[PDB]
Amino acid sequence: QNVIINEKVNKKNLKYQSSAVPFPFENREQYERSLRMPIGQEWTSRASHQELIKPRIMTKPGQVIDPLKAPFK
Amino acid sequence: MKIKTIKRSADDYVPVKSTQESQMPRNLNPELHPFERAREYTKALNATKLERMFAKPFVGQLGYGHRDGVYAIAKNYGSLNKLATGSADGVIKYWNMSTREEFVSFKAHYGLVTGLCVTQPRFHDKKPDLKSQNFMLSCSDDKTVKLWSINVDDYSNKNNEEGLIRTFDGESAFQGIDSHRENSTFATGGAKIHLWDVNRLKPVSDLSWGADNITSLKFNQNETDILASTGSDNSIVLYDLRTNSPTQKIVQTMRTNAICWNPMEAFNFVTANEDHNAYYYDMRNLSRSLNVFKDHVSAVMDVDFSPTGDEIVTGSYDKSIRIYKTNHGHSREIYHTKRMQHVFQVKYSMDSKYIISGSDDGNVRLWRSKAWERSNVKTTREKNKLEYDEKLKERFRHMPEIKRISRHRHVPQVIKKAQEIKNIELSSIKRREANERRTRKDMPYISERKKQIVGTVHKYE
Amino acid sequence: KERENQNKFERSTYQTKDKKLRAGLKKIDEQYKKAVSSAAATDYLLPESNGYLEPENELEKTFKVQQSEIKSSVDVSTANKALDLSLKEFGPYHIKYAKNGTHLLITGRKGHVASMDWRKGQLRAELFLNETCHSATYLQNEQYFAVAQKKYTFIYDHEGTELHRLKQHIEARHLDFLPYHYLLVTAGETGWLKYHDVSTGQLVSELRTKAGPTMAMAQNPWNAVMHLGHSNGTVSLWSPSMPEPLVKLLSARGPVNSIAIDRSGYYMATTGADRSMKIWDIRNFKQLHSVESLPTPGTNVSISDTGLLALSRGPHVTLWKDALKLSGDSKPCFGSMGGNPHRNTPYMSHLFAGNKVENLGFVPFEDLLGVGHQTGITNLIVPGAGEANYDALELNPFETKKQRQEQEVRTLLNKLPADTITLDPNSIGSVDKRSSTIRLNAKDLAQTTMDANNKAKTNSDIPDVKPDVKGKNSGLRSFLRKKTQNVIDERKLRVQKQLDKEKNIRKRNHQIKQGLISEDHKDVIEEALSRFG
Amino acid sequence: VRKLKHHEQKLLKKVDFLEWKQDQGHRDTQVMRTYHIQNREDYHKYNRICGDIRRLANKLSLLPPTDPFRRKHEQLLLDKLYAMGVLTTKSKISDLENKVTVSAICRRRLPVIMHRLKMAETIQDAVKFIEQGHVRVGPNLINDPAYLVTRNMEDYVTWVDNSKIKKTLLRYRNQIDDFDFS
Amino acid sequence: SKTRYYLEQCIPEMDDLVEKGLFTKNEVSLIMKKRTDFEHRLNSRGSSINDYIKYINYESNVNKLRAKRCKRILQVKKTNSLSDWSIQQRIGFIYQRGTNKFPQDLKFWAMYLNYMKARGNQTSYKKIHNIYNQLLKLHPTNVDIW
RNA sequence: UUGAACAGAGAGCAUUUCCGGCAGCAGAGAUUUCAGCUGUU
Repeated sequence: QNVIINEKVNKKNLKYQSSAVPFPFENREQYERSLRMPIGQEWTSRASHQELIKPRIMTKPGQVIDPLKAPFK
Repeated sequence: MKIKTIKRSADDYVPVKSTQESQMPRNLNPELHPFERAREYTKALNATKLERMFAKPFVGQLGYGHRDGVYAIAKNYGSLNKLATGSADGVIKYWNMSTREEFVSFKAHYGLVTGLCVTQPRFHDKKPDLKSQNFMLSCSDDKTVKLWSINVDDYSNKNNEEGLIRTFDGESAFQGIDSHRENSTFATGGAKIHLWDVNRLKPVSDLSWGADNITSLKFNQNETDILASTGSDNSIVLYDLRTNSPTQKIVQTMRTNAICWNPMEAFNFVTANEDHNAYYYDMRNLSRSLNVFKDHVSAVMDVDFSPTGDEIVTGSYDKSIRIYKTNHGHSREIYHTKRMQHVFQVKYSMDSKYIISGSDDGNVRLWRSKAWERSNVKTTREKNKLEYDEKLKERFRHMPEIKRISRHRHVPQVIKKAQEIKNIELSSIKRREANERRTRKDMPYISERKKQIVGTVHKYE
Repeated sequence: KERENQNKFERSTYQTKDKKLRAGLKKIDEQYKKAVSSAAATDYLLPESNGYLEPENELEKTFKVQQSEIKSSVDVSTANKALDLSLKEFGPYHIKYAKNGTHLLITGRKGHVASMDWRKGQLRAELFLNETCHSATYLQNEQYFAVAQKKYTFIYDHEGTELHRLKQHIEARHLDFLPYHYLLVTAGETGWLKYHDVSTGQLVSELRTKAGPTMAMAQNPWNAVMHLGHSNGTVSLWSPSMPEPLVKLLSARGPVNSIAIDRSGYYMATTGADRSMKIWDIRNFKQLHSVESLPTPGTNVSISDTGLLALSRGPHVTLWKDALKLSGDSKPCFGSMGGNPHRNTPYMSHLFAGNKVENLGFVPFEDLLGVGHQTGITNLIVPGAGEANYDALELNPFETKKQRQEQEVRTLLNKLPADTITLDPNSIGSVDKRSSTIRLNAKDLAQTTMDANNKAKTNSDIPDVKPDVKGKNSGLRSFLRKKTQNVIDERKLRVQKQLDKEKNIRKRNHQIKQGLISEDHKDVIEEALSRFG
Repeated sequence: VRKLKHHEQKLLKKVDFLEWKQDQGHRDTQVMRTYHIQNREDYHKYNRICGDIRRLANKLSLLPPTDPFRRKHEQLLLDKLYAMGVLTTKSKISDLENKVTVSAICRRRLPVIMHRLKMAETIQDAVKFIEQGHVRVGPNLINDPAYLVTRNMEDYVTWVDNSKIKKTLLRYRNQIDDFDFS
Repeated sequence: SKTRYYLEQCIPEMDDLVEKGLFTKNEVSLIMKKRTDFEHRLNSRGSSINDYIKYINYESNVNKLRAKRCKRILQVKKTNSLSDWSIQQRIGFIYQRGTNKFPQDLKFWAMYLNYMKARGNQTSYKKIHNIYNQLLKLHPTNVDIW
C-alpha cells in the first residue's frame, strides 16, 4: 500500500555476517546472548571494564614457575 | 516564571594551572555512542592486522652451537637461565642463557650421547651446594652413565672440581635417562629399565614388561613417584616405583617417539607418535586417547607440555615446529626456517614464554610462544590496551574476515604441497567409507580418538 | 539492584544438559547485568542539569515571552553567544555548525562563504565566490569543509586554499557528512545520490533515484542512513550498498519539503508543501501522528537532541516540547481550546520581520538554535535544547590542537568501511539469516545427505497425496502448471502418477459420498491379477 | 596531520587528504599557475576543445590510409590549426595527435603574447595592464583578459596612443612628439 | 581514567546514603562535583600536599555534616550501614596516597598519625606499627620521630 | 623425619568470646573527644 520494503539480500553484509552457529555454542539465540554486550570502555563503567578484561591465565612476568604441589598437610 | 539555561564553568572544564592535565568528562549513553557493533568489529580487525604486523617469533641462537647436531636438551627446573645440550659427536655443553653463551664443553664419551638430566644429588655423604654447582647426569651410547659437576656463577657469596664426579658402567647401550627427584633416584633405559641410586654403583632394581628395548622414559612432575616409559613395539608402559611393580601396558599402531606429562594436572600425558600425530592420554582409562593433535606431515620427533598447562610444543622430523593449545586440536602456531633441518628436541623454559629448539644442524634456536608479547615491561595504559584487544579478538573470533586473516600463515613449499596431497587422500577416504556405510549393514562408528589403539594388558568392565 | 535507568541502559536481544555451557551462560548473565547496573550507577556523575522554561502561572503561557526578556534574564555568557550578524550585501544565508559546536560555517546565496570560530571571534576563512553557492558543511573537523556550487562540488582547506574540484558530483544541491565513515553524501539536481569517501578520495558509490530532482535530504545518525524526499510525495531510505532503495514511504501529497531525524534514531519529522506535517515512527514504519492544516507550507523543520521540535514556515519560527511521545495527547497544536491541557501548546515562538527562514539548525552543545535567513544570522536562546553534559571521547567541544590531531588519527584508524550501513545496527554481529537456527554437526550433515540420497525412494520432494482438498488449489496440479509444458522430467512422471492416484482415491470417495457401491467393496479380481504386477 | 609513526603508517598506506587519484597531479592548477589565468572553467573548456580535436584525429586514423578524403581533410585541419596558433609544425600529423595541449592554447592567449613580444615585463604585469586598459588590438581595445589571438592579429597588437605607457617609452628614447600627444 | 575508577569505587556509599532518607539527590550530585574536582586535581601531575590537605579537610567536614544531619533527621546516632567507615577509610586511603606521592612533609605525616591515634577505637595496633615502620625506614635520622 | 618449650612476625583461617545503642563516676587534648567502672538492651 504505502509501505514497501526491499527483500533483496545485501551480499557485502552477507560477507560481514557469520557462517553459522559456531561449535562452542548450540543455538543462535545463545550466540546473540554472547554478542549482546559491547565490552568497550565507552559503553560500560571502568570497573566492569577491567572485570570483563581480566584474562584467564595470568603470570607474574619474570619469575620461575613451579609445578603445583599437593596440599594434603 | 523560572528561567534557567545551561551555565558552563570554564573553571569546571579547562583548568587553572598551566601544568595540570586536561579534565575528561564522560556520559555512558547509547544515544551518544552510536555504532557499537561495527566499531568493535573494526577494532578487532585492526588488532589482528597489528598482530600480523609484529609476527616475529625468532630471537636468536646459542654461542657457536655444537659440532654435530643436538640430540638431547634438558632444562634446569631450579633456575631459569640454565640448560644442557647433548650433541651427537660426543660433547655435552652447559649453557648460560642470560647472555647466550657456553659455560663449559666436555668430551663426554667417544660415541654419541643419548640423554641428559640436570639435577641435585642428595648424597647420603654430604649435600653439595645448590647455589654453587649444578649436577648433570649424562647417559652415553658406549655403556656409560656419568655424573658431572658444573661451577655456576649465579651468586657471589664466595671468592675446583671441573668434571667427572663419578662414572657408572653397564652391559648394554642405554637410550634414556631421568631422575625421580626425591633423594635422587634415577632411572635408565637400555635393554631393561634399571633403577639406580647414586652411591651404589649397581642398579637398585630392574623391571621390564617384556623383553623389548626401551627408548624413552619420564617421571611425572607431580605425584612424583610414577614412571612412564615407551617401548619400541609400539607400546606405552606405566610403573609405580613406590611399589617397584610394572603397572600397565598398551600396544599402539606405531612407535611412540617421545612422551611428557603436564605439570598442571599430573595425571595426563602427551605421546608424540610416529604416524604423523600427537596423542593426549589420561592416566586411568588408556582406552581412549583424550585428544589427537593432527597437523603435521611426517614423523613427529618430540613434544613437551607447558608449565602453564595449556600449551603443547612439538617438533617434527619435518622442517618445522608446531604449537597447540590443549583444547582445539589444530595447531595454532608454526615456526620454521631454511636454516634448520629435522628438529630433534624442543623444550619449554620455566617461565612459559621461551622455547629452546635443537635441530639436527648444530645450532639451538629459541622462540617466543607469542608473536606479539614483547618481553619488555609495559606501562599501565598500554597493558590495558593489549588486554582489551586480546579479549575483543577472542570474542570476535568466528567472523570470516578475522578467521581468514588470523589463520593465514606461511609454510614452506614442499610442506604446503604435501598437506594438499594428504588432504586429497582424506577426501577419497571419506568417499570410500561413506559408500561402505551405504552398502554394508552395521559397521560401528569408530571414532578418531580411538582409531589408533590395538590393546591394553589390563582391562575394565 | 533495581534502578530507574535500566529501561534506557539495557541492550535488547531476540536450556541444555551441558554443564560447561550452563556455567558459561550463568556467568555471562551475571556479569552483563552487573555491568548495566554499574553504568546506571555512573548516571550520578553527570555534572549539570537540563535547561527549562516553566510558566508557574496559568495566566502566563510559555511562548508569550521573547528574546528581549530572556536576554535580560539569563547570563552574560549566553547573552554573548546570542549572535546577531548583519550581512546585507550578499544573498540569503544557510548555516551549518560543525559537530564540535565550535565552528560556524555560513554560505550566502551569491558568493559569500565564511568559516569562523565565532566564540572568541577568530576568523579562519572568508571567500567571495561569485557563482551561486547552494549549501555547505564542515566535514570532519574545523579543517576541511565542502561547499556546493552551480555545477561542481568543491573542497576547501581551513585557510581558504582550494583543494578539490570533485568532478563527478554534478549540480550538487544538498551536502551532508557521515563522520564515522569519512563519507561525503551529495544529493544532486540529477536524481543521483553520490557517496564519496574523502579518505582515499574515491567515489564509493552512486545511486539512481528515478523520481526527479532531489528535493531534500537528511541523515539518520544512529543508523547512518540517507533519507531523501522527492517530488512525488515519497520519502525513501537508502544505504550505499545496494542499488535498490531500502524502503519507500508515501508521506505527503505534492512534493516533500523537509525531513529531519532525532538522534535517538526512533523519531522522524517530515513536512510537506500541502500544508501538512507528519511525525513518524522509523522502526516498524507506522506514521504516528499528523497535523493537517498549517497556515503556510513548512520550509524547514529540525529535531533537538532533547526532544524539541523546530518548525520554520516563512517569517515564523516555532518550537514544541515533548512532541515525539506516542500517546494521543502530544499532538502539536497552535492553540488549546479553553485551556485544554491535553493538547500541546507551542513552547517558544518568534517571528522575523521581513525575512524568510532559509534554514535552521541547533547548536550541538549549547542551548540555542541558529536561523539563516535572507540577510542576517541569528542565534535564538532556547532553554531546553542541548544536553548540557556532553561526552568527551567523541566530541570534545573544548579541544586543544594536539588533542585534535590525536582524535583525528584515532578516528582514521577507527573508521568503518562503507558497506556496514544497514537498517539495523546489530546485524553486522549476528548470524546469517539463511543458515540453520540450531547448530548441526558432522553426524547431522551425514544424516541429511543420507536423507537426500534416500529421497529418490521415499518421494520426499513432491507433495504427497490427499483426496480431501479441491482440485483447483490442489498442490500437485499447481506444481504441474507452475512447471512448463515443453520439457518432461522424471519428477514430472512421478507427479503425474500420483495425481492419477489422487484422482482414483477421490473418485472412490465420490462414489461413497454420492451413494454408489460402498462399505468396503473389495475388487478381488484386481487382487487376483495383481500377482504378476 | 601527524607524520604518523611506523605501524600506523603501514596500516594506513592508501590514505591521503591532499592529492587524490582523480585530480591527476593537480595539472589544471599547475598550468593555471604558469600562465596566470582566472577560472577553472577556462581550463576545463580548453580541455574539452582539445578532447574533441583528438577524437577527430583518432577517427581520421581509423580510416584507411590512401583515401583522398582522408588526406585532404587532415591537411585542411592542419591548415586550420597552424593558422590558429595552437600547434607549431605543420607537417607531423603525429604532432596533431600528440602536441595539442591546453598549455599551447593558453599560451596563444593574450598576456603570454605580451610576454612574447616583450611588451610587458612578466605575465602577471601584462594581466594588470590589459585589465587596466592600455593595450589595444588593432583599432579597438580589449578588456576581457582572456583574448585568444591568431598570427594575423599578433601582427597588429599594440599599445594605445596617448597612454602614459607610450609616453614613458618615447620619453626614455627622448622622442615624445606631442603634436600627436603621444 | 584513574579518576573514573576512584569515583566508581566512591559510588555505593553515596547510593546507600541517598537510599536512606538523610540525603537527597541534588545534595548528592553537588558533593560528587566537589569530589571530582579534588580527585582530578590529585591525579593530574602538579598536585601537592596543600591539595591533599584541602581534600581531607573537605571530607572531614562532610562527615561532620552527615553526623548532624542523620542525628536531627532520624535520631539514630550510628546507623548499621556501609556509609560511616566507608567515608573513614576513604580518608585513610587519601592519607596513604598522600604519603606515597609525597613522603617528604612531616606536617602531613603528622596529621595522618594524629588522625590514626585519635580514632583509636577502630585502628589497628598493627597499622600504627606499619606507619611507624614506614616513617623510620624513610627518616631514620629523625630522633624526634623516634 | 620427630618431640618440647623458647622468641614472634604479623603477611594466613574460625569466632563458637565480648564490644562498637544508654543513665551515674573521674583521668586525659586544646568548648569538644580517647579508655575504664556500675546497672541496661
